[PDB]
Amino acid sequence: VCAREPIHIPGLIQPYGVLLVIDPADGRIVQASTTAADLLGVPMAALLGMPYTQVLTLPEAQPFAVDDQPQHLMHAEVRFPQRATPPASAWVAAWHLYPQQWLVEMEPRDARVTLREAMPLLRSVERDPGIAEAAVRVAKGLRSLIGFDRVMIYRFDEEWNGDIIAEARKPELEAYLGLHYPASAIPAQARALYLRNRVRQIADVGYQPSPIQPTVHPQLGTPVDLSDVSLRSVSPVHLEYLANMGVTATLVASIVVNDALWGLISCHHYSPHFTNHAMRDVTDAVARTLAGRIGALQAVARARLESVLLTVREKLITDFNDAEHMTVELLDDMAPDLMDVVDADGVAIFHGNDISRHGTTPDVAALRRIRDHIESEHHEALREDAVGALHVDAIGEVFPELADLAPLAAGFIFVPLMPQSRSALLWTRREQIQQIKWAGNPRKSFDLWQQTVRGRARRWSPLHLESARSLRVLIELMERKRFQQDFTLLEASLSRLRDGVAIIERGTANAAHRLLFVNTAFADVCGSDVAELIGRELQTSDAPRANVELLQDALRNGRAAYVTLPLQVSAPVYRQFHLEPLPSPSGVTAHWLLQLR
Amino acid sequence: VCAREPIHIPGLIQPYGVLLVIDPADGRIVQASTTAADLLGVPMAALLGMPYTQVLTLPEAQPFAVDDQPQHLMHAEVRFPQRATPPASAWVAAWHLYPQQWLVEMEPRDARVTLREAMPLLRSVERDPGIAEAAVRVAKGLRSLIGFDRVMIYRFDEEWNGDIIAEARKPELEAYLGLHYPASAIPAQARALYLRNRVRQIADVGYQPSPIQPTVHPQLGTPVDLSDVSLRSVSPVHLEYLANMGVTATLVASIVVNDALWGLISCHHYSPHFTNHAMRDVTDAVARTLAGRIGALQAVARARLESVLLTVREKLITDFNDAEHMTVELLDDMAPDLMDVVDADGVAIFHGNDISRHGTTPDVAALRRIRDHIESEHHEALREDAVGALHVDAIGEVFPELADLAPLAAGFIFVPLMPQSRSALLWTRREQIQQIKWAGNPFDLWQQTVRGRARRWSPLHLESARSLRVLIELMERKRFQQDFTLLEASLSRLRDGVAIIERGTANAAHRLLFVNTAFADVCGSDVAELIGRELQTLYASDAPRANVELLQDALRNGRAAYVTLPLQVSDGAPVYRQFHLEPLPSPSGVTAHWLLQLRD
Ligand SMILES: */C=C/C1=C(C)C(=O)N/C1=C\C1=NC(=C\c2[nH]c(/C=C3\NC(=O)C(C=C)=C3C)c(C)c2CCC(=O)O)/C(CCC(=O)O)=C1C
Ligand SMILES: */C=C/C1=C(C)C(=O)N/C1=C\C1=NC(=C\c2[nH]c(/C=C3\NC(=O)C(C=C)=C3C)c(C)c2CCC(=O)O)/C(CCC(=O)O)=C1C
Repeated sequence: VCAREPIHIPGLIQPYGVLLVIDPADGRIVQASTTAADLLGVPMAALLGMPYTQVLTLPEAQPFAVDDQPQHLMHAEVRFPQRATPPASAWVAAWHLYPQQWLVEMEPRDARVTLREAMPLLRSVERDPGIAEAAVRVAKGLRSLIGFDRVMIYRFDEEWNGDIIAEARKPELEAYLGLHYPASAIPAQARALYLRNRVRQIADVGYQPSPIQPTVHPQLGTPVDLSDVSLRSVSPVHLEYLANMGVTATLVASIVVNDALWGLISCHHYSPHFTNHAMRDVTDAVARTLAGRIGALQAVARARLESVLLTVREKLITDFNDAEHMTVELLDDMAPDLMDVVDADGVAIFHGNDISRHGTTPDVAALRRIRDHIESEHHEALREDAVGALHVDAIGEVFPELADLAPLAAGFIFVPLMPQSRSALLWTRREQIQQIKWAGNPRKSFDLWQQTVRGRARRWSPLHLESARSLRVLIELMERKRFQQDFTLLEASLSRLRDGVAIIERGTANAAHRLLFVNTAFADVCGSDVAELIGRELQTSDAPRANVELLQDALRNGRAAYVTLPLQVSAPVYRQFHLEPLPSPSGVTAHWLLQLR
Repeated sequence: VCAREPIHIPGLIQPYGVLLVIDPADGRIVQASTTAADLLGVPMAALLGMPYTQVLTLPEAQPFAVDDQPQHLMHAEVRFPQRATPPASAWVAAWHLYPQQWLVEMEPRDARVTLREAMPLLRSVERDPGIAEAAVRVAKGLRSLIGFDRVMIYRFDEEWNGDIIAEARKPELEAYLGLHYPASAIPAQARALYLRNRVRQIADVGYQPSPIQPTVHPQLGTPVDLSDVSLRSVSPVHLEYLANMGVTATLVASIVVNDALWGLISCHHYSPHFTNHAMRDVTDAVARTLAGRIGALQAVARARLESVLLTVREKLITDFNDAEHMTVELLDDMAPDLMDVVDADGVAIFHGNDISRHGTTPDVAALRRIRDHIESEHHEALREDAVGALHVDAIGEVFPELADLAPLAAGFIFVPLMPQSRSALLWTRREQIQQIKWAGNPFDLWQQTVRGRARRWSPLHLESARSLRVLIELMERKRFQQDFTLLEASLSRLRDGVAIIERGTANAAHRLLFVNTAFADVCGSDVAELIGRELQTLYASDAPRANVELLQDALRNGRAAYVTLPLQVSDGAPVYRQFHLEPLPSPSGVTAHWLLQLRD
């Protein structure tokens, strides 16, 4: 229910500033934060329904009507012409112009050489190499710039769990560096707002919130979507957490990489600390700059991997097409490259009953148990739902029966997906145990935990997975070469027979019934050799109409027939025609087996 | 010789400022620009070998010893304590701290609300869709931020040639937007310096340069590698070019994307214009924000293309495996997706003599001429040197004989690479004529019209092509599979009793590979319960030693034998048939299989 909270419509503001909701039609204040009455000259009752022009004057930029796409005006100087000296501090206002509403949020300008001072840090990360190095540079650098008691770089993992990869802190305190946080700690709804809004600040934990006096819009009958307002009141859940933790102030800048939330810059202050718009802007700069390189390094990295994976993939491809017989020594030369292409610990090549195991892989029968378990009609749902290749990260989770084997086949890639059998490929990564230094929750009591996760292999790279799909052509290549080898066998075997054999291709009624294959035993009985006989119609008068009719009836209706008939010599030669229909998937007779001794 | 100039060690400075080389060992000035003597107070002779501290009055930040990685201090306030009112304008100094040397460059503070003023422009590009929109936004925006007469975004192509993709200029002066420049215009070493040093400016073209008085280091014996120093003197080659062009001032910010020089922000002023420390810093900001967004959009874009090409690729894959017969109507449903996966204008599927041409492709016999031309032993070098698939951008260049056809097959992707025949795939792009609006070396532009070339084959489209090689082997497998199941059914339905014997080795036995029902019945036990059985099992344990020896000798030496022997009977009926074992030919000549015919 907590992971289902609205958070964007609390109907409350952070007291450090004022919020006003203005009807763009008449330019009158429809809703207002309780803090508005004090900053602005006039108390609540009269301030409500009053035009914005009457109570606040701003010289830099003014609001305006928006058509569809909402527009946002940055923080600019705002004055309060309705009171006998109301500036205990300088004030700055930002706008959120919507087609139905205007949202103005104001806060103290504050002050105190910043953007120029940040420049050498930005330049140093941009030229820096490696998420690690940059993350730690940003951590230390931002700790010097904005001055927080804690600056940590929180990286989101694949399942949206966090990890503190970098940290800069006061000499004192206990380092949270290396700590893992669940996905549940930062809900989807919250995460979305960090993308939409780049920098957010909790100025003082346990603030007395300022409610938006007319809770719902007086004419629209809806609450105020504070999704873009920085003054948006935080979840009490999270506030209690921070309070229990001893942290009183918070600055969180979003590390958005390729328009996706890669991670966060988390800043904690164990005393209260409002970070002014100008400073917020600098942290946003460093966040974007950090966000920039990581993506840069991510791009370069990927690029290099693609190239080498391709080189190896193409060798495997050419080497496989080049050899005409799948020898044990061929596969033993193949295996290293075939494991490398998918960065597997071991690979097992299946070819109908036979298994050619290589690298760090389970026993021949254990492998067979895995293939057998996959090929099953119970796990038929998995194979279809699988992209080009079936792959597991923790064998125990998807194949519960197979829960063991995990020390050597913790993860695997299986190709082909079809229960196609005969040829297959099983890539495997052995179990690699993860030591995950978690973090606690319920002010000076703390005991760390350390989950040791067995059964899981190193996660399958999406790039390694496409490298696997890219090698499907070795399976069809194996299969083609196999049938080609088996065919040339039976073709030689039938040609060396004594009992005169020919395969008759059923003409599609239009075309005649013709000779597909004919042996050296059979052609000889006719005289004319095999080459000249392939393609001639079965109709090769003298022959009795009664006998021909029986044979023709079989050809007509796709049935069998045993009939003695004369032939064409180079004695007239009378052999017994044993025409038999060869089975078809359609059930429609497509070919016939003709033999005669 | 020009494309191999040093440029990093000219031994000269831009007169607008002063450069000093300091020995970090005892803080003395070892080398100095001729301009140093005028602003520092003390003339050259005495200024040389003197400690920097005597002429130091820098309060903001000071130099320091470094270990390995050089460090750079930003432009900060510096004063000359040897002269009574030394300047007319404030002076600012930057440091380049190396483990062997310290490089201090100073220049007028100038000034003339800048970094906050730039923030909405950075904001505007960070949100922009597509490179084209961001490039033009940066161009216009930087032209407003600094009053340059010209601001152009120069994009490097695959061959390191440039293209002005964006431009913001004065109402007057002819637009260079759309102009193409050769790779020769910006040499490799020049390009390298734009990567190492992101921002570069020329204050006034045809400046009287300030030489570094002690040309080489007095103790190390090497010249001064400016490389990071903005005051560095640019090539006279390039200066003459700018002068001929009428431009007097420069400002070039590097668009480095994924650690590679993607392009440049070129700024021209037709009058002299020094851009201050605060100034350069803002352009640096916009350059990387622009570089940032370009790479971001590049990433996102690629990501989305990969996903849809995969979906389509997987449909082709499953749809091809699903059908058991390659009908004309199947291929006609396949063709659209099969062309789409590689963004081809037309595709032609070959299957032994037959051709199923689709989309905008040449005539059936013209296609055949292309395949024939590729499959040739003369172009055998091309095929091996290719990656997974053979591909051309301009058919006329690689296959000169095929120079025509270019209107419909200007470019193509051929697969399989092997002269494997029987099954193939020919993707084709028709000729798309390029109008390249070149630039004229010293007002006069040209317009190359390049015919014979198709749109360049995307590396992403090429890997999408390689990814579909499995359709060729799938076609072929299904074909041999069909031909095999034919002969396998034909032999199984025979009367004379036949079995195929697979020869073994030292540890391996001679086993039955294939056995028909006629053969199985004579033994009693069915076909399933016979495949893989050892040949020895079939004859009785009673069998005469004389007869078995003959058969074994054939198996031993891969020869033939015709011997009557009893059969292993479960019941007890003495079944004696003639074993007609014959060796089936092998390419090696070494008997690999035998044909076992059983007739009385
Ligand atoms: C209902 C689920 C939640 C549990 C359990 C919990 O502890 N918090 C829950 C909800 C929310 N968390 C929100 C923000 C948030 N959480 C973290 C977590 C950490 N920050 C750290 O620095 C560390 C450890 C060092 C942890 C584990 C962060 C960083 C943030 C962002 C703000 C901040 O702390 O800097 C959140 C959004 C609040 C809001 O704006 O309404 C919710 C709902
Ligand atoms: C030696 C061969 C060269 C020929 C021919 C030529 O035209 N230039 C040659 C050499 C160098 N060019 C260098 C720098 C440089 N080149 C450009 C290119 C252009 N600028 C433009 O505005 C346009 C078109 C509108 C083009 C094609 C620029 C911009 C620059 C940097 C200076 C500037 O901002 O104008 C160069 C390096 C010189 C240096 O810095 O030492 C060399 C050797």
